[PDB]
Amino acid sequence: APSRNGMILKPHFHKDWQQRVDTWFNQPARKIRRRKARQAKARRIAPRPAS
Amino acid sequence: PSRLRKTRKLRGHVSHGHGRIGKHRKHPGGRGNAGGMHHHRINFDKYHPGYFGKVGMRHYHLKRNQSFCPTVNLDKLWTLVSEQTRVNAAKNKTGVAPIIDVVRSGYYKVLGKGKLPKQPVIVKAKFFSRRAEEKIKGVGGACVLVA
Amino acid sequence: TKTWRRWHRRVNTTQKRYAICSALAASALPALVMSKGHRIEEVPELPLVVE
Amino acid sequence: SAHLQWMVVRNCSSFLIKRNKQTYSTEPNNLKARNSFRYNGLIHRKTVGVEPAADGKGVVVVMKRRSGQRKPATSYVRTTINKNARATLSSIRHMIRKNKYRPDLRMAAIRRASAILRSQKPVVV
Amino acid sequence: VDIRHNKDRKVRRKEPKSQDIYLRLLVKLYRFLARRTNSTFNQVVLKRLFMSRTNRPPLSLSRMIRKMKLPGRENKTAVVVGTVTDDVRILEVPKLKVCALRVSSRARSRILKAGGKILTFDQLALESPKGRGTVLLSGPRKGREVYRHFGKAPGTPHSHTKPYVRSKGRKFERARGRRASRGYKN
Amino acid sequence: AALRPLVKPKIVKKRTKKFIRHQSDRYVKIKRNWRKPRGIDNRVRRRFKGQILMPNIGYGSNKKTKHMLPSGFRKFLVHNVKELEVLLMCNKSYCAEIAHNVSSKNRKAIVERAAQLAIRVTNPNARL
RNA sequence: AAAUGGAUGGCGCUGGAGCGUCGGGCCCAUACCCGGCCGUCGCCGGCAGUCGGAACGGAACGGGACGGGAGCGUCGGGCCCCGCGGAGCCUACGCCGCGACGAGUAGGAGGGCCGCUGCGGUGAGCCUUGAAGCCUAGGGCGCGGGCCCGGGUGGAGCCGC
RNA sequence: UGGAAUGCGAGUGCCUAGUGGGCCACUUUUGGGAAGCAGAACUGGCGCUGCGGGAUGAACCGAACGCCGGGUUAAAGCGC
RNA sequence: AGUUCAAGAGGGCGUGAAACCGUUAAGAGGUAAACGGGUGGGGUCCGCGCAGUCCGCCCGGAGGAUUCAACCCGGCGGCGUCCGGCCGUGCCGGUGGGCGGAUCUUGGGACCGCCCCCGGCCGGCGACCGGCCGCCGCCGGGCGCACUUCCACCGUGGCGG
Repeated sequence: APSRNGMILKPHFHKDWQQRVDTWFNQPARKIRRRKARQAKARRIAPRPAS
Repeated sequence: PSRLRKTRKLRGHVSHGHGRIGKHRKHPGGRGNAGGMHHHRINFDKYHPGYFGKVGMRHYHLKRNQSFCPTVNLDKLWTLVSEQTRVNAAKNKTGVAPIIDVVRSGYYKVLGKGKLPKQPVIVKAKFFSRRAEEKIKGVGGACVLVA
Repeated sequence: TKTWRRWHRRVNTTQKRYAICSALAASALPALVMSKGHRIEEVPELPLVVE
Repeated sequence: SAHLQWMVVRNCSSFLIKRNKQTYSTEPNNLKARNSFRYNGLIHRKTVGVEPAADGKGVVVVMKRRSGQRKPATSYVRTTINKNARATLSSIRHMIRKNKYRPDLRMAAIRRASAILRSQKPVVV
Repeated sequence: VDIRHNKDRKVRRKEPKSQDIYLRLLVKLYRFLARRTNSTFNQVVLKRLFMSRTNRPPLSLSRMIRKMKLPGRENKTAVVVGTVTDDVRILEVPKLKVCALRVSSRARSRILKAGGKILTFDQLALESPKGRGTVLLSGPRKGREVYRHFGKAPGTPHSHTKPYVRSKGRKFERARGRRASRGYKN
Repeated sequence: AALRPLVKPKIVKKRTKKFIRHQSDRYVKIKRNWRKPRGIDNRVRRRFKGQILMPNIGYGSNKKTKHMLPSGFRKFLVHNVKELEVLLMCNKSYCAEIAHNVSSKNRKAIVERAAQLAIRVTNPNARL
C-alpha cells in the first residue's frame, strides 16, 4: 500500500458513510425562507425593534 | 475535465497501464496501513521514524484555551502602532516614549528575536522573555506587566 | 452517478473583480467588440453614454 | 494598442475561419482576408480597404482617419474611384505611398483592385 | 549507429507555459533583445520570463536593500524577474530604482515614499537595452517548505529532514526510531 | 474555361493503397479502419515478411504538395456566397467546394459568383 | 541391429555437383556510400531592417595646414530623380536555414484541423428548391485516427470555429 | 610551458510507472554415469527484434529497422 | 383499377443497416479459402476529354470614344514650437470642509498623511480634442478637342512567367 514518502492517512470511511451524506443543495432555499421569516416577524411586531 | 486524463489515451492498450504480468488486483499488499510492522517495515522505518510506541504522559480533558499564549517578536513590535507614531516619537527631543499595548493587538508574550530602533518605548504585555526585556531596556524603554 | 459530485466552484473575490475590470476595459475597444460580431458601426462612440 | 488587441483576437474572433488546413479572416478591411497581425483590419490605427462600388463599376477605397479611434461612425473615409484600370491603380498607389499611409499594404491593395476590376468586366464563354 | 538516445532531447523551457498576454509581449520584446544584442543580461532575463512561479520566488524589500547597499552598487537599477514584497521588519527604506514584474501595494508605497522609482521591463528596455548599470537579483529558491522534506530520508542516521506528519504533538512519530529508550535512535 | 493553378508540380505519392487493419479480410465485424495491433504474438506488429504494412511517419508526403488535388489546387469548403469571397486573393492556389447541404437555388448563386471571381469550383454541376 | 515409406533440403552427382589446399570472376540484406522525401532532436541558430537606397567588418563632432575634385572662398552631401517607382514576406503559437539521427513488449510523456453526446459564445451558418440516418464498380484528401464531394434512398432537423 | 594519450559539453533536484517466474551461448565452474538435468561467475544475447544466411528453427553466423532510386558488401553461396 | 406528395407509407404498416438467403449481370475455378508486394487484362464510372492554355509589357494594321498632362474652383484626407483647450507629475498659494490616523488634546478641536477640487508655474499624444499655416494625395466640376489618354479586334508577331 505505501509507496515511498508520504503521509500516514487514516480516513474515516469504514462505516457505510454513503447512507448518511448531507448535501447542501437546499442551502439557498433555507436562506430565503429564513429571510422571509425575519421580514414577516418584523412586520408582525412592527414598532418593536425586530432584533 | 475527463478529456485531459490518462484514460483517454489508454483506449486500445489491453492492460490499462498496470502491466501484463503483475496485473491490477484488488489489494496485493494489505488494506490501509496494514503490515506496518511485518511486510511494510522498511517504508515505516525509512519515512516514519517514531511511528510505533508510547512516549510521554497522558492528560485527560485538555482545554487548549488556558494554554493560549500568542507571541510577538521585537522585529515586529513597531508594526502594532502606526508609522506616524514611530516617526513623531523619534523626532521628539524629550524623553517621552510611546506605549505599545501588545495585548490590544492580540498577543500575550513578547519574545526577543531581532533588534529595536534606538527609540525608547513602553511595552505592555502579560509575559516577557529575558532577552526581550534586556533589549527594551537597552534602547531606553520599560516593560510593564498586565494581568 | 452521485448527487454529491462537486458541482460548485468558488473563485477568489479579487480574481472575480479582476475579470470584471478586464471585461469593462475590453468593452471600450471597438476592435474587440466587433470581434464579438456586435455590428458597432454608425454608433457615435463605443463607450456609449446616454442620459 | 495593436499588439495587445492582436493577442486577444489571434485565435478568438467572430471573423476567424478554420477549415481544411487553412485560416481566413472575414473582417471588412482585411486585404487577402488572412488571419495575420499585418492584415487585420480592426486592430490598427490606419488600415486600407478595397471593396467593389455600390453599383457594378469602380472601386471604393476605405481609409481610417487618425482621430476618433473610439468613434466607429466617423472612423472611415470612403472614396469611389471609377476610371480606367491603369488610372485606378495609380490613384490607389498614390494614396498609400505619397501619404506614407501604410506602405506595407501597397501591393495588396493594388492586387485586390485588379481582382475587383477584372470581376466587373463581362464574362464571355 | 552505436549511440544512445535517452539524453538527446534537452528538457528546458523555450516559452512560458503561461497564457498571460502581457507576459507574452515582454517575451516578444526580450526575445528580440537576446537575439540582436550581444548582452548576456538579456539572455538571463529571457530565461527567467519563461520560468515557473516556484522558480521565481518573491524578493523581500529587506533583502534587496541588503544587496543594493554593497559597495559599488550605488545608482544602479535592481532588476527582479518576480514579485517585490514588503518587509515589515525594515523601518527605513532608502531610495531605490527597482524593476520587477509585480510589486505589492505596500512595497510600492514604501519605495515611492522614499523617493525611489519603479519600472516595468518595457521601460527597462528603453532605458537600458543592454542591461548596463543593473543588479540582477533573485529570491531564495530553496526558501519554501517543500525543501524541508527533501533529501536523505528521516529514518536514516544523520538526516535532519522533516517527515510528512498529519499533526504535531507527543503522540505523532516520536517513539520508536526517534529515541534510544524505544528501540533505537539513529 | 478550365482555371489552372499558378504552379503545377509533379505530385509524388509514397503509397497509393490504403493501410488496412489486420484480419479485416477475415471478419465483417473488423472494419478496414486502421488499428495498431497490440498483441504479444502479433506478427504484423513484429514486422514479419509478407504481412500487412503498418503506417509510419516515413510515408508522409512532401509539404509542397500536401493536401493538393490532382488539378494542382487545394480545396476549401464553402456554404454561401460570402464564404466564397474569402478566396478572392488566393484563387490561383485554392478552389471552392460547395457543401452537400447547400440547396439547389443557392448552388446557382455560388457557381455564378465564383465564375466571375475566377474561383474554380470542384463540384459546379451538382444538383443541376 | 527397430519398428508407417523417406530424406547431404530434394532431384540427382563419380574427368566431380565428393574430400583437402588455393586463384580469378560473379549473386544477394532493412548493413555500408550518394541522392530524394517524412518526422524527431540539436544549433544560447536566423527574421521586428517592409528600404529603393539598402545591407557585417567603426562611426560623430568641432580647431590649424594640406592635397582629389563640383564650384571657382564653400567637406553642404537624407537627400537624391528625363523614370515618382520597386515581387513575396512576419497566423512571431509565424516563417526560414544548417547538421545529425529514426527497432520496441511492460511502461512513461507529447501532439491530434481524429471521433461521440450535451452547455456557454460565435458563424446576419445550412435546411421541405430537401436535415439526420442508410447504400454505393463514382471523384479525392490525409502516414493514420478519419474526412470532403458526386449519385440513390429518406422526410425534419443539423453542423463549423 | 594548464604539467601523459585519446574522446566527450557537464552538474543537480523533485515526482515516478512497470518489474522483482527468466532462459540461451563461448570461456571458468559445483552435484550428478549423464540429460534439451539441477546450481554458480564474466560477457554477449533471446525475452522486447524484424532483416540476409544455416532447407526448416527464440538463442548460431552476419547485421540491427522511418518511405524510396542508384552503387557496393558481410555471413553464405554460384549443376537444376 | 383506385386513394395519397409518397403504398420504393397497405393495420406489429416512419427510416429500414449487418449477419443469412433468392435472383439478375460480370469474372473465375484440380494444391481449402483468404492475405502482403509488383504488374498485366477486362469492366463500371469520371474528365463543359477529343485540336489545348492563360497572364503582363512591347511591335505593327485598322476602329471607336474621350478623359487625361498641366491649369482654375469646391470637398475630404495624411504629415508637421504655431496657438488654444484638455491628460498629467512635481511645485506653491487654500473658499477648501473631505476621509482616516495606537499624534496631541483642553465629544468638540489642533497636528499629520493622503483624496478631490480652484488659481499660478512645470512635461508629454497616442486606445485623448480642436483651430491657423503650409506641403502632399484623392474625388467632383470646368477648361484643355487630339503626335496625348483610354477601350476592343486582328497578326499563325517579340520578351518574361
